[PDB]
Amino acid sequence: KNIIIGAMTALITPFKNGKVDEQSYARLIKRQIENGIDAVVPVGTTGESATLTHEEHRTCIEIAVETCKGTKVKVLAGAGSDATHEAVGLAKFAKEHGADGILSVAPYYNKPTQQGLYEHYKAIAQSVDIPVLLYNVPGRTGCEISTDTIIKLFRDCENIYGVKEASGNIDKCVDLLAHEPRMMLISGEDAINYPILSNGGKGVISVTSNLLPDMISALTHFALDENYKEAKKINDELYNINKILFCESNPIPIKTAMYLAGLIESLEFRLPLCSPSKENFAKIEEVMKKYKIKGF
Amino acid sequence: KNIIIGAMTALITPFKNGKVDEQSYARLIKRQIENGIDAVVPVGTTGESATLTHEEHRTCIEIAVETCKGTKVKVLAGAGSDATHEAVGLAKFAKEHGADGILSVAPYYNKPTQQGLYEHYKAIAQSVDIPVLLYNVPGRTGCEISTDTIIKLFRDCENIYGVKEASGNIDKCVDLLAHEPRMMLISGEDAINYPILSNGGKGVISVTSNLLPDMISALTHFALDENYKEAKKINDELYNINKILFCESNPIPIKTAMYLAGLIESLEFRLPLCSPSKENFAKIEEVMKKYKIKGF
Ligand SMILES: NCCCC[C@@](N)(CC[C@](N)(CCCCN)C(=O)O)C(=O)O
Ligand SMILES: [Mg+2]
Ligand SMILES: [Mg+2]
Ligand SMILES: [Mg+2]
Ligand SMILES: [Mg+2]
Ligand SMILES: [Mg+2]
Repeated sequence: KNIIIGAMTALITPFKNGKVDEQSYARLIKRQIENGIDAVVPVGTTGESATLTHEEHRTCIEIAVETCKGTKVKVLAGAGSDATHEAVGLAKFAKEHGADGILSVAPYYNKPTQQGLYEHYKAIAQSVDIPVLLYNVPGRTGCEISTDTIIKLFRDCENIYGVKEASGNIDKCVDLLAHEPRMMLISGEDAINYPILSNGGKGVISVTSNLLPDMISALTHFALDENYKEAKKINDELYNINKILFCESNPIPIKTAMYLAGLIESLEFRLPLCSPSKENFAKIEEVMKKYKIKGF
Repeated sequence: KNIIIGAMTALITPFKNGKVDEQSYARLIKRQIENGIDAVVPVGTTGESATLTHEEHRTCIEIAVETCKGTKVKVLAGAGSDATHEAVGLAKFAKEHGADGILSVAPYYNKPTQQGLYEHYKAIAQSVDIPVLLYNVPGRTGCEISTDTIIKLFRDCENIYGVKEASGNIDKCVDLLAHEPRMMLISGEDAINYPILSNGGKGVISVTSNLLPDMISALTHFALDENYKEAKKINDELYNINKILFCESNPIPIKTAMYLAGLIESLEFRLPLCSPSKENFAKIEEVMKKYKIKGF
């Protein structure tokens, strides 16, 4: 299978006066490239995929593709939807506009059955010829792609090569790689990046790497090179920031931290997301002081 | 406050060859009217709001408004979204096209904070002058509108008049009505319609009433008159069908039952929803044989 693995960043989407700040978006991607990241994910959950229009979503994918061209950094485009026809349209767009692969979150809200999830992802994978990474995040979607469904999709659909797991369930990570060791398990939960990698996971799609791309990329590369002592050392050092970035729903804390570090111009969200509480604003700012934050 | 209460139906959306069957849709609404229902909810969760286009969503609202003219039956239009700008657009459409009020599900997937939920619903409520019913269903959205937030919205926004609770939490139902007895608590969980109504709830937005509108209507009107013996008897009789209609994710079982009763011509869903398993198809049919199902 063709694969996209390694240290990857779920890019925040900066806004200016209610619109996507496209110059800021490209500048932040260049900063990821300069700090060892292997791939970027435009317009995942961290990118406020829910509140972008379909046109803005496509613009962000195009910016990522253009900014990474000529570098060895890949674009794994966010393309998920709770409607299969919408996810297929996003998948086809990402393929036609030069993305290296797509990330596709399990349908939120409408709670498909396992049979429905299988048919959903099969429709997506058959619509393109680029790699497709499944994405399980039951705390947000209300459904879980079971281990059996993931493995069947991996074995039945050429392009489906692994899953981004954001479920806090290391038992399921063992289950997945014990029964299908050929798939690419990707960590979608920063605090447990190292445990997922040490069990044979092959990358991360990180929120924290927006702020600390050098540290997340180093953790991942230490682990892939089997230097577990050094990978665990960074995972341990990052625990405090990894947890504080979820003190309110992602991406409210990471955007707050990016603003506090001077990496984006304005702390702007699209409703229903909004600024953190004053208390959480202070906690994020306090935790950040312990870390060296790279500039541009 | 202007209110929409009583026995209400979360309408299924029938499809024919992948398009909304608009003739079937009107016929199903007329059947609800003739069987004692007080209001209909086009394109809620049960109506596959996630997989309709915005244009199809608007078409269904219009069919409902047209079909209810000249009757006592109100149209509480589904207008929720995980993006505030989309929810405001739907609210404004429902207002301008003659809906009596709107239902507005808590944002799914992006997990707004309580502050964000407050700002989301305040924007929606200020965009129209018709009644707004909040809708809480954490199992589907990944978030929940806390009691404090519901009550603050009820007290702060003239047209927010209550909440449809689908959370299986009768303690919260006591909490809501003990601290703000003026609000309209609406059951969004058929199995516990009678317990919610007997604690002072003022209506239901029902899945089961798609199939058994006369029974849900009678249960609700018995309860509203404090004829609790009769209301409980119907709630008890309905328990088996109420539970089997959730043996797979709603609306897969209710659409299956409507098809099994000849009330819709095709057992068609939009992916990622799909037909139930053969075993659940047979289980649904077996439970249906115990109930008296009205025709057209
Ligand atoms: N990634 C950019 C598009 C975002 C669109 C949407 N806000 C809504 C998607 C939708 N399927 C629209 C249905 C419209 C008719 N009700 C949904 O709200 O579920 C989402 O997927 O979260
Ligand atoms: Mg590299
Ligand atoms: Mg996605
Ligand atoms: Mg009227
Ligand atoms: Mg709604
Ligand atoms: Mg009667």
